[PDB]
Amino acid sequence: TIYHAKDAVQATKPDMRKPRLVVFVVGETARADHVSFNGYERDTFPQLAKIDGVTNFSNVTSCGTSTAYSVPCMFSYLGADEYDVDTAKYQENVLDTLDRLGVSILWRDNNSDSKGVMDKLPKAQFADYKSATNNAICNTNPYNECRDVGMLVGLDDFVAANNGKDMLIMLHQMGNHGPAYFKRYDEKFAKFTPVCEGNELAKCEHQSLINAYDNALLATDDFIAQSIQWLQTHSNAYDVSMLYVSDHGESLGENGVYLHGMPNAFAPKEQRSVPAFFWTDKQTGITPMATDTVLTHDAITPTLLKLFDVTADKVKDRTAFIR
Ligand SMILES: [Au+]
Repeated sequence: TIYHAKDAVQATKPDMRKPRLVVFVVGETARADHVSFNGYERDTFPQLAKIDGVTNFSNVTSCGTSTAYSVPCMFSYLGADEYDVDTAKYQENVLDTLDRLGVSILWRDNNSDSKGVMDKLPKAQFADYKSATNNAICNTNPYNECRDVGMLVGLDDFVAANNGKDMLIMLHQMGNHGPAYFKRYDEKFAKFTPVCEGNELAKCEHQSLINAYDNALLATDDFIAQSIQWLQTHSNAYDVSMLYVSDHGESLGENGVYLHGMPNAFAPKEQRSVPAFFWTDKQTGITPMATDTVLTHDAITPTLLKLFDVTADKVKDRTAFIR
């Protein structure tokens, strides 16, 4: 292991102040420009719109254009300019640090896996929610695909087992993963019709492709809202907050490009312009940065440290999503 934050210290501890409980939704394939709050023509986040204390960040650029590249970068100490995907798994990352400091780290995954981020931590702290052995919400559609909201079931059990400790829960979404956007949401979210249902996306009618994509965002709006509602059930005992950031965007036919994964050197803007949301309860004292702050995935690690009152010199200078 190559360390970067052996100096990290937690300035206040959960025996001397309210324990802190944070959900970090690690999003998938969502584009900033399809978010209502960023000026999109459709109301793709109706439920998040009803919740007080949500900040939408309108200028966030991902570290890369794929899950394998972006996800380790989101938790890295090195920042986009120095990040090396090929050695990321041997670097101390922000979850390693928080775990060393006693913060209970949980990682539930309805996407693939943590792309190496959790590899140094006990395997019991990672749970596969793509399978009904863990996920109780899979038989709600014709494909029997486990839904992101199932990652919230049994979270009370985890909180009860970590009573009084600081907790950081990562929920790795299936989200808007393509090509089969139409599979990504239950029928209650099929608001925009007709929808593309083919694997050759260039052969779908463009509007029908957009419709499937936007319906998948409605299901993610629901999942994020439900995550906040779950946190709210613990707000008297815990200082609760929710961070959402997508791993990358998506091309939807611009210049004949589909899906993602374009190398950064020529990646179109749509693959790197991602949404970010931050919610916190009024008791926590956490203050969001300005909604239009120029931000990147580099802001994630200092945000997670600040949420737990941790300082590490490697990122002391670094802009976060919060003050
Ligand atoms: Au991804």
